[PDB]
Amino acid sequence: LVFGGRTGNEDIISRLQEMVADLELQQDSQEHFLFEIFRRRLQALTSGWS
Amino acid sequence: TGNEDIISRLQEMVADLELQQDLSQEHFLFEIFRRRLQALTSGWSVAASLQRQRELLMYKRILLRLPSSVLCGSSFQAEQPITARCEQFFHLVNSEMRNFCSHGGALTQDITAHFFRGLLNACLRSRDPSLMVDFILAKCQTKCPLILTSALVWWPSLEPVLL
Amino acid sequence: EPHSQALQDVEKAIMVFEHTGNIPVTVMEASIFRRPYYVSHFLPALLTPRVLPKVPDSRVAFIESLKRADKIPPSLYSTYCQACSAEPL
Repeated sequence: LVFGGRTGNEDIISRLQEMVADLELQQDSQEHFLFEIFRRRLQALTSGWS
Repeated sequence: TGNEDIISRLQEMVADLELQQDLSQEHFLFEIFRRRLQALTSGWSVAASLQRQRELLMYKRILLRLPSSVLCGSSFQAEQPITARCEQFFHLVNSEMRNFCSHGGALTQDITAHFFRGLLNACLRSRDPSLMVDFILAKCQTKCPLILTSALVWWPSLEPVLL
Repeated sequence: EPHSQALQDVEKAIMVFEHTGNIPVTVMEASIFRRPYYVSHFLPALLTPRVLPKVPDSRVAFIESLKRADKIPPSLYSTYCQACSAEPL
């Protein structure tokens, strides 16, 4: 059955917290790459209508 | 474990105070750390030494969670207003971390990299960065040499990040 | 194929129902407008010949959030609950 979904990790996102927090104070007119990889994941997704 | 949310609440409040501080002064956290280290038992009993060690590894953990801007500050403006909160950190590294959070007369890779990252961050954020780096790392010879001895150990670690 | 794919469909349905709350809308589209696929996919939504946990979980909470919408004819619900009742050597 499915009986739900395992969460598994709340910790790696807390790691990403410090990663991107460091990158913020690092960079300072450019655009952020997170939205770019986002759009890549979205275009990679099936354009079907199921 | 328990609270991988309360540490997130800390991140929130620290970034809030960071912008507020930006709007010279020293951070209250190191004063809290000092207060708790004073209010520990002054005794030499191995119970006291282990309790102090437990408390200093917890301080290391918390400092590694918050950003590296809390240690070095950010944006050393001019030469006269320099070394603010840095002397507080060096005092803490000298009094306490050399005892427990050390091995081989050197610090741990964690706080070394956290430190050097906040340094390179503030210095490139500041003007005349190469000369100010050289200035701070010359004063470290006089105020907190363990850092340099640590940067001696963790060099093949840090040099890729810093370059 | 309408059996094996319906498994994956209800799978992602309950997954987003956990990430969100209260009945994602995409299944609600195919419910009213695509009745053949609705019933073809609604079978594995109820084919759970397994014991129920003492506390509610994702599956049963999903089914409850479905039934309050006055869908799910009670025949399939009755079938659901009764199925979950259960020398040479």
